[PDB]
Amino acid sequence: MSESVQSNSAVLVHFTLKLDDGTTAESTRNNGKPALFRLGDASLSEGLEQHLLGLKVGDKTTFSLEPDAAFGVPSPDLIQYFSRREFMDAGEPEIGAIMLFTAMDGSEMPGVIREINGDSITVDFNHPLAGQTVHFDIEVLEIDPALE
Repeated sequence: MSESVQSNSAVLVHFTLKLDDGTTAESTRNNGKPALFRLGDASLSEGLEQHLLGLKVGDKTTFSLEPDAAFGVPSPDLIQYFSRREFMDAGEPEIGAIMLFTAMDGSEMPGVIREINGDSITVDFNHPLAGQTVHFDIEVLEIDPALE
């Protein structure tokens, strides 16, 4: 069912993302919060899956990946236009100014204010530190049942 990792099967993971300086681009282990990696183009791209296969539960593996296969492609789909009136309480925002914003899951995601319009604010929720090659460690804590 989910004894070992397979293509299009999700995994419960504790991981951390490291730059060449070994800098933490993203953590999902130090925060004490695990995450699930949805295999099969369900959330992550095949590139990540294709390097995760063959491992078993209770093991951990470190591997490198292209941006798309890591933090994915930056996503204009999250772009949302709010009013300046919504930002004024925190000061009128700037063009190309990325400030930490608040998702529904409470998660504070980076948000690049793309442009400032006289009545409206151009917001741009892009992804994590994507668009660059990053080294990450990934643990197999438990594998999600493949009901294929």
